[PDB]
Amino acid sequence: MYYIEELFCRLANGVLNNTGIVTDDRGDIEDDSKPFIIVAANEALTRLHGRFNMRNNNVVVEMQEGRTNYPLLAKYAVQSYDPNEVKCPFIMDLAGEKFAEDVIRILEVYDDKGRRRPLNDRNNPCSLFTPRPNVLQNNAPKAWEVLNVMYQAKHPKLSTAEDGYNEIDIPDTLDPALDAYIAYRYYTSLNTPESSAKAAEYLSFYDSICREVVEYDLTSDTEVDTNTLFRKRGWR
Amino acid sequence: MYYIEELFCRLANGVLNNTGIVTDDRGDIEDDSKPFIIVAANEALTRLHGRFNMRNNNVVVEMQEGRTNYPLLAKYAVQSYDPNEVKCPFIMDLAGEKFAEDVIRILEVYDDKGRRRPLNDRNNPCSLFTPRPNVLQNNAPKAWEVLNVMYQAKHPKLSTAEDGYNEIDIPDTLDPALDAYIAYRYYTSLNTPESSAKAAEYLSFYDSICREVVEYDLTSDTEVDTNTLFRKRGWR
Amino acid sequence: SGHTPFNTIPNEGYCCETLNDPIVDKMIGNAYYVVKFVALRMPFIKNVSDNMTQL
Amino acid sequence: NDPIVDKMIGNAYYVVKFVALRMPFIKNVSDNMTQLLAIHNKLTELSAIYTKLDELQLIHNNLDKLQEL
Amino acid sequence: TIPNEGYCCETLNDPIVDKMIGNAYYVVKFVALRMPFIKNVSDNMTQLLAIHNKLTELSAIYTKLDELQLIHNNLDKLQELYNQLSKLTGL
Amino acid sequence: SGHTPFNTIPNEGYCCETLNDPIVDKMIGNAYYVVKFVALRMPFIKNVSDNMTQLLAIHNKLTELSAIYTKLDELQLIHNNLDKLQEL
Amino acid sequence: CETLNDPIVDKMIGNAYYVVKFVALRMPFIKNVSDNMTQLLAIHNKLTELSAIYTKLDELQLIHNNLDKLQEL
Amino acid sequence: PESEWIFPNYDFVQIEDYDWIIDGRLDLVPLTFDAAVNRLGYPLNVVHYFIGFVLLPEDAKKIWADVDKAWGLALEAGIPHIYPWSYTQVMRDGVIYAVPKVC
Amino acid sequence: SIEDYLKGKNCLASPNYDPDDQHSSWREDLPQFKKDREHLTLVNTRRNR
Repeated sequence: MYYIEELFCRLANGVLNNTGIVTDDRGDIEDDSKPFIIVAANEALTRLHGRFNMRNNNVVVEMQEGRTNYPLLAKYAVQSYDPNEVKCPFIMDLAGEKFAEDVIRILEVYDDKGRRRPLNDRNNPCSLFTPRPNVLQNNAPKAWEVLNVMYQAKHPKLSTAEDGYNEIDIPDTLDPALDAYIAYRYYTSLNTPESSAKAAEYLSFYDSICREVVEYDLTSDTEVDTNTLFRKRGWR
Repeated sequence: MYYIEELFCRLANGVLNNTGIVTDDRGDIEDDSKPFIIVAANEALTRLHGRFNMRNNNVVVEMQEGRTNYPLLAKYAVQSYDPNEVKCPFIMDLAGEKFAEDVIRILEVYDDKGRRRPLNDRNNPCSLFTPRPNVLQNNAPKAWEVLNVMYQAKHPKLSTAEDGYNEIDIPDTLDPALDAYIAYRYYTSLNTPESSAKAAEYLSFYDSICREVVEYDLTSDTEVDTNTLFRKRGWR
Repeated sequence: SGHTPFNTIPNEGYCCETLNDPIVDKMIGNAYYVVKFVALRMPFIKNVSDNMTQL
Repeated sequence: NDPIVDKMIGNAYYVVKFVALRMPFIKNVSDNMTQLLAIHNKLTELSAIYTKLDELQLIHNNLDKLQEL
Repeated sequence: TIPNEGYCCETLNDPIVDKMIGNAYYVVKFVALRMPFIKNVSDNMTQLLAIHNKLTELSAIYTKLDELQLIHNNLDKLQELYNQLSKLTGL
Repeated sequence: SGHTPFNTIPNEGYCCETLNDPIVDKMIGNAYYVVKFVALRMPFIKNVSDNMTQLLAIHNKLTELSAIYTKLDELQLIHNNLDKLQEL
Repeated sequence: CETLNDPIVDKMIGNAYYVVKFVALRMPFIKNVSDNMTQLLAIHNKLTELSAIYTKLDELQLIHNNLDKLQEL
Repeated sequence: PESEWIFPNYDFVQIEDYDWIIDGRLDLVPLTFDAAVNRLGYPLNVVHYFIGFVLLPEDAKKIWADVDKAWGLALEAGIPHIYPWSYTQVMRDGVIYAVPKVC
Repeated sequence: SIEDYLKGKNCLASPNYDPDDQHSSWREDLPQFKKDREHLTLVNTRRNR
């Protein structure tokens, strides 16, 4: 769990060593070229977190009387809402963290009483729908009703603006993939044939590393559970 | 087991001999280019330890009353915590072994009473989950409960700062793979057509050596055990 | 690879348990020690409150 | 596991519920930090007056009534 | 009925728990936590051995401290230029 | 592979043994020798501790005992002769 | 199968664990000794003087107050 | 002398804290506003604040970032008037004020 | 903004309502009035003007 400065130093030493971005002493990236690296790093992190299912997060949503669509944004969080615009927030961040907007896909939704709620099931009247990938609907809000949403998450945004997220949390085996993606972006943006060939090399390296990680299952992505349909179907 | 100065002198007298990194006597690498070699060496060690499964290590985790998530980070280690930030640590260390976080994959988790705990089993109420590769979950902590985590580990970080680890622990059959990976990184970083052609050769040499080591099974990676399902299924 | 805190009574095996701790972690996090601090010494607080008018 | 030590619903939840059912006492105490701090400031004087409670009063009206009478 | 038993509450000065002797980890951490006492005993073992050897003499001397308390006070008068006592016997 | 230290009581095939050494190695490693050094000579420690009252008191009168010791040769002073003379 | 061999030297639970338990069950003695090291150090320092006094313990008492009175008498 | 320098004597104040900004501690910076308002008893209506000090121009960037943080805290407190310290340093280091980029 | 949550009425029923801006739960819109401070930055002097 290293900060953004360690990433800048590791880039200044590793790939992009020979380029003109790096300072004279080869210690750090120059100031005017930092937003480019930040954008590339955010894109790479989103790619990896979409591919691998490394992060599983949770959020709590409370149900208001007249609202049916509950978009999952930071506007309606307790730790981030603006009292003037939003009168009452419905996303609770009481304990810790700030709920950065990182909803990729919704997996499970559980009621406050411990019962599961079906998702996107047309033929079940008591189901929940998602008109948009992060918006959630319940067509019959009730009093004292709360839903827990279990979703796949992506890495929070890096900004380096004295209020954004400095730290990077990624498995140690996936650092070269991120560095290769950043180098690919830069060498592609150079707009020369030799740099284009180098960019092709780096992208192929990224793909090969990801495929190797999938081969050896280093992120424990595969999941297997105990059989439960043997008893439901009536077998003896 | 050999120092890191032996690695530097092996590189100065092996590959990278004809390059301009080495000193005039060709006995060691100049002070300017050591961080680059350190970064490449750490990357190579992570790659090899991900592929081959040579190290198996252990951690003891104590359970608190109000915690369900137990991240495996050095912040909560006894030898390395900050007393004001963290009231009570839960990862047990020793003054000599300070638990540098090197968790790649978690294999087995055993209770303090000697009974195994299922891991990542959805249909088992008394199971442990890992939301992230370096985080554990127990949903029912209890008094006087301690867990042992058996996990695959990577090599400790080389730092050369009088507090980091100088030594390298690697089987003697895998040294040319490490040297080939370092040479590949260095020759790609030059950004010339001939250096890329040399780097392709070095990477292919790395791959061929790794495949040969897998072929002859020199690390005793394959494991076989006696059959116990014969008695459990009721056979005679 | 995650357990939803609101998934209490997951006892398909009916072990017994309810698993109400995850909700406590989710809402009262890093501040449980204050709650236990107060809970241990409730008799003194009750005695002080009972004599409030006189005080 | 241990019946007395471990609570079946959950240790943390049991403590939280125990605190929740006894909230009025904590609220009544907390509303009056200033008054209790003021009382704590003058505890030595109150103790000294307590040590002299049986004497030092003597029905102080009787003291000047005796001069009058 | 709030429970207070845990590994966090225990300190190096606490006594042993009779219930948890069977638990191997509890005993091992019990010994591991209190290593300063064992190191203090081990560093000074020659002194303890000498004191153990001279134990009987100390045992004897303990019954007679009260008499020596008065004798120590009397010593200053008892000096009395001890050479004069031979003459006093002569006279 | 490796054996988990907390995997005590693995004796499924046969009943004997519990394998408790790995926990000792994990928690008290490199300091077991001091423990054994103290354990071997435990009777002396027990005997010394049993007399931590008397041995305690003497620590209190040490300076007085040294002052008395400074005159041990003179403390006898052949009392019999001058006692007989004083009896007259 | 069974590797215990001689029962006199080899313990079922474990040699190291047996020693650790042996020390653990008898910690109060070690604690009592350790709390007072500064006091038993002085006795070790003055052992020679104590041994010298022990030799003259049998004599040198003589109901010494009687000798003081005899000098006064 | 604390007694002489109290609000009725002097109409307004001007406050300087260069050591905190130069060292970059920035956690004890809020103390100066509290001291001005309460300890010296001066109204928030008339308070003047001087920020920053950049000697040896090779150290411009760190000190000017600290100046940005100090100005942020001062704006949060509500001081009416704020001054960069000097004309010479400002023109030498080329300080300009611009909205940060959004990326 | 947890402190604002604690010391607030937080009651949905309110008498304030702007007819010119009436929307359902579907509509999401960022405000036109961006809030942003001005910070100190040294001039580049590499970008010649």
